[PDB]
Amino acid sequence: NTEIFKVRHDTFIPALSEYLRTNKTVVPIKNFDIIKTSRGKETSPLDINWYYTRAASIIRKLLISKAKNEKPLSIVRFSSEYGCAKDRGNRPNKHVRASKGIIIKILNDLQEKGWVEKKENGWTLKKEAEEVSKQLIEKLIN
Amino acid sequence: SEEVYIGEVLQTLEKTGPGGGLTMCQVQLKDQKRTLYRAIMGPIAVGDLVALLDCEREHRRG
Amino acid sequence: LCPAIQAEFIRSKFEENIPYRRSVVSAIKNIKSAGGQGCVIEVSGKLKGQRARSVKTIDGKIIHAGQPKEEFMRYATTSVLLKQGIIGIKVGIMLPQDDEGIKGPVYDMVDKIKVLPIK
Amino acid sequence: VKRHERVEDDIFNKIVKDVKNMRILTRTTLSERYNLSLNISIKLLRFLEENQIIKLISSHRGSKIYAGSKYEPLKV
Amino acid sequence: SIAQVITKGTRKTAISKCVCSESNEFQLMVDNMTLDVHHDNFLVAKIKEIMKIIGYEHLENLKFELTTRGGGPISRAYAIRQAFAKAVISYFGKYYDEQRKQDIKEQIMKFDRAALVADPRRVEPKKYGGPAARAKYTKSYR
Amino acid sequence: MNKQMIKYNADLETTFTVERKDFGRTNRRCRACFAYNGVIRKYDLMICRRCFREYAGDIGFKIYD
Amino acid sequence: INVELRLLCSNKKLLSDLSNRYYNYLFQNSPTAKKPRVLQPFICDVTTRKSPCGQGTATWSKYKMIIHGRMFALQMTHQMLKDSAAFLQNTDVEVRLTLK
Amino acid sequence: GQIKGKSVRTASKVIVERYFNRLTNDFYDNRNVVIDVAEIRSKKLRNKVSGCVTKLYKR
Amino acid sequence: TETSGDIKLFGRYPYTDLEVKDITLEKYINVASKVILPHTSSRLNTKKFGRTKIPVVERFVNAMMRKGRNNGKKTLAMRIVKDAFFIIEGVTGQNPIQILVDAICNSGPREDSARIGKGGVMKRSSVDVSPLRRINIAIFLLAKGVRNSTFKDIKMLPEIIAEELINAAKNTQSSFAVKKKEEIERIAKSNR
RNA sequence: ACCUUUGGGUUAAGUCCGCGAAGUAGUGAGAUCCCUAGGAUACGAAAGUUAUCGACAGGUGUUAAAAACACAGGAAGGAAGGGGCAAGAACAGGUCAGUGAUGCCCUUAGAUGGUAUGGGCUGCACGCGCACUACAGUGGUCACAGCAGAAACAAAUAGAAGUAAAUGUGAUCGAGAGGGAAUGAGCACUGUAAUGUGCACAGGAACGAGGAAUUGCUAGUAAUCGUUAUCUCAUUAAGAAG
Ligand SMILES: [K+]
Ligand SMILES: [K+]
Ligand SMILES: [Mg+2]
Ligand SMILES: [Mg+2]
Ligand SMILES: [Mg+2]
Ligand SMILES: [Mg+2]
Ligand SMILES: [Mg+2]
Ligand SMILES: [Mg+2]
Ligand SMILES: [Mg+2]
Ligand SMILES: [Mg+2]
Ligand SMILES: [Mg+2]
Ligand SMILES: [Zn+2]
Repeated sequence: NTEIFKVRHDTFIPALSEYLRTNKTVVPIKNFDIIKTSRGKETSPLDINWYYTRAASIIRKLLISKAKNEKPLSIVRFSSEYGCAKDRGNRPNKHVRASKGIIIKILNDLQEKGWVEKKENGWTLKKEAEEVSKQLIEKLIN
Repeated sequence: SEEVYIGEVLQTLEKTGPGGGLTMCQVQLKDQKRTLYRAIMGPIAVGDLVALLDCEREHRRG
Repeated sequence: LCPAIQAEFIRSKFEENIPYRRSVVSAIKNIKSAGGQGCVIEVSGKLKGQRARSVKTIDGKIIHAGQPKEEFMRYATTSVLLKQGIIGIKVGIMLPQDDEGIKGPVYDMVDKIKVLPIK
Repeated sequence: VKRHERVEDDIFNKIVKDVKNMRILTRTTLSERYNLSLNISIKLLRFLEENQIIKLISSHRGSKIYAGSKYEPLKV
Repeated sequence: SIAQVITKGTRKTAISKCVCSESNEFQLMVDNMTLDVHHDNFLVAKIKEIMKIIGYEHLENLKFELTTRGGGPISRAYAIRQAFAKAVISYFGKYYDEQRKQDIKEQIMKFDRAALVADPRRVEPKKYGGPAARAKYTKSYR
Repeated sequence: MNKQMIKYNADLETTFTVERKDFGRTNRRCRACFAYNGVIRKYDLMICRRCFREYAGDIGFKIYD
Repeated sequence: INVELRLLCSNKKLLSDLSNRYYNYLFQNSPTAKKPRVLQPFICDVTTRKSPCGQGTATWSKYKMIIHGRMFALQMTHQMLKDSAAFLQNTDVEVRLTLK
Repeated sequence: GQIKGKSVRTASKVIVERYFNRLTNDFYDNRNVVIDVAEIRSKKLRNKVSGCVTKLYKR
Repeated sequence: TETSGDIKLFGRYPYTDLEVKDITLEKYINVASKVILPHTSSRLNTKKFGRTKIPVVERFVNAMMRKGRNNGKKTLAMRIVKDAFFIIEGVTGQNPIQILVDAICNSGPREDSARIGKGGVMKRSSVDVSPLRRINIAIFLLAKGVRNSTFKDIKMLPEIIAEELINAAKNTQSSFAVKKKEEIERIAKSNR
């Protein structure tokens, strides 16, 4: 069954984030404490653990993609998902992508842990990454 | 002070005033013999009830 | 029924140095005799002096508006060079209705009503 | 005079005595009756709602509303 | 085969499809989420509104899945509400006596005709010489 | 024509060749009238907006709506 | 066995006549005959100002050319394909073939 | 601004003057009669004519 | 979630036993139509008295989508009024709905000033307002008072809504809307 | 010379109904055409598409005709909504810098003809027209979701074109933490050539809702919010056209 849809996103993304950090499965980019997520953003994130909320939300994008049986997700797709409206002085605001470097690092970390497999046209889940999510949800709803 | 008379509109006659904003109307008071002619400015339907401040001031032109 | 022929009959007569009036009158007769239900002819330029003008002629029925203009109306334009300048010629012809579809449309105009006779 | 960035002991004491018998109370009341800034009206109000001295009755987006000891709702 | 009907509901450029089926229990899913999990409350309010003018005993022993594409967040909720409304009437006409269909239809028609008929309203095309459908660019004199 | 230019490296002794890219108005002249302005380049037409409107009905374009 | 014949044309009346003619031919041979499939028309368009200079109220026109199309998918033997292809000439309609 | 006009009215009067034995109160009957008795190509015009014929008949 | 009963406003408020309490207004104030959320798309504006059939709190949220920048933000308006009803229900102790009804009743001016003179100069005179116009002006004034009050003041907007509506229902001088109703009626009388 | 005759009702329209020294056919209006909304018995085995059909002031109530309104059923109700086509006459209205369309005057190897390398068209005391961001809290910032018109997206470890945005929930900030103008030393991209564009860091101007005046807009309209496999286009949109 499509088990992921049974719980609310603003409870799931915070929940997994702790399981990640307590096992260090993803490691921060150099200068994560001062870098911005996009050229469209005004200031760096207010939470020091923003890198882990990215990791938690990336696995959610992949779980729902797997649930709906879509084509595999690309680095471009993820960059447009996290995009925003950039401020340009005296000109209309304009839609701009997220920066790729963060996303590339997360996907390469998850590859080394065996959580994400690279296909010829995108990235895909693996059995361990599915089962972690399954066993979390089964407690979390109860 | 809050004196008031309630009156029932029986007829409408003429669109009136600069730009045609008002309507000449015939009104009968609910608890007196008096029947008046008045100008009213909102949309009005026959059989409406309107609240007047005077029972005497009149628009004789009718 | 071909406006592109008649306009070249007109253009010829200008070079033959014949009055526009006589030339146009002849053209209209040819168009009507061949069965056209009407036509329009306009000549424009330095036609009778230093001040330019245009002269327009109408005969019979001509349609200007809507889809019935695209199926019944035919047009041509040409110009003749003379010592004083260029004179422009416009011709338009309204085709006859034709039940075999050779000379013009099979179906008559969309707005015409005809009521059948009784036995 | 400008607003303040502490709730000193004697302001704290009298606020407890004042919050009972008040009905609906909100961020502004603490900041417009007493001299506290918005950033210290939030923190004190959140504290009293953990202590069961007040009770929260709405929290939709940032708009947040509370009730004291002489509140009473409608009845069917 | 299991008793079923299918209906379609439209608002602006949003289109929705509802499938309705026999069940031991009342069940409703939208975007694969139940009413107690779904992330937009305007949708949930518009669903529970129509579910109360129809009697609860008329929605008993029945299951629903709603899918939708196009339009935007407010328009899709009304599109979904029409698709849901037409399913119950369709099922009653096909699988029960026709008097109960007529009874239910009087109640919905008394409440809101736009629950069973679609608004033919759409955006008007832009013309030249103005920013939008009717507004003109600014004329000047001196 | 794709023209070519010589250029020297920093030594001012070794030479290499580079190609000039065809861009701008210089090769996109109107096919009816040689004009450089208002050329419609879509659908591999290369015809100016003045010339287009007189020939459009011969090509087969129509104003439906 | 199978053939798919694309009749492509920038005139509607012609394509309607030629398809009716070919449909009649199909039903007269009676190989379990069927209608053509009406395809999504290709539409190429241009938008331009009317005046040859800057003067006046800027008025604009949209010209669009429509390429209609109809597909027949059909069952025939190779002789009947070779012989019937004699039908597919002297048309303003352009005609194309696919086979398996 | 829904006025039948001179073409429609002329045709309608010719119809009632000659087919009165075939018409009734009903628009749907009257339209079947004009679809037979007349050559009206435009869909909008045959509705205008049949509507005008019913009104004349009842007068 | 919260309830499985009958339809209540915001799922909270009773929606019954409601009185207008001015016979001049009766037909023009819809407190009949049971709706869970003050939102409808019902297309009545294209009709002769269809804007008088729209429900009361609906008319009241529409009044908030103003000052230019807030055009179209109808969700925001609902969020705002929801909170105000909590403040009011608490403060007053009665169905927020009867506060809103009484605010309208008091805040509409009964007599007004207008140009009457046709066949000459236009001379101003008093005139008498219809039922429908009277309520249209009431909403306008209640809204305008709220907007301008909040502009550069530290207080929260839902709180200002509760301040004005109570006072208006109670006919106090404290209401911006009530004061301006007195002004219009005094000037009308001056030109009588 | 010229007029076709008494100016009463109706429509958007000499559109029509009355009445007449006038009467008959036409152009213009309407009809037709194109798009948007409803409709398989056709086609397909994929789940859609297209459709010669459907509305006529037709029904009831309003006591000459033509008409209009108020209800009612109906996908759709008063030109169904929106475009497109579109009389006669005019104007010394605009364009010879669109044209191997063109009369006449002028120049024509020291060219007013071509070509090449550079510079200007982009200069700045100042008066005007049209647009774009604003003056905050019905706000700012962080993160998370999530939805178009439909379907095209090598790779990228700070960052250096792309598949919405308003918006939804939680935090935060607290009354010039609103605002981004002039400017510094940099880091890349397009190009034959930067003067053009992108990016990071500093810097932080006026402006606290606008005098006399003035411009559009009646419903999916105005206003708000983004987007162009549309046009310009090597690179450039604060412009049009969707
Ligand atoms: K001319
Ligand atoms: K202008
Ligand atoms: Mg900003
Ligand atoms: Mg015509
Ligand atoms: Mg007109
Ligand atoms: Mg006559
Ligand atoms: Mg027309
Ligand atoms: Mg001139
Ligand atoms: Mg210049
Ligand atoms: Mg700032
Ligand atoms: Mg330009
Ligand atoms: Zn050209």
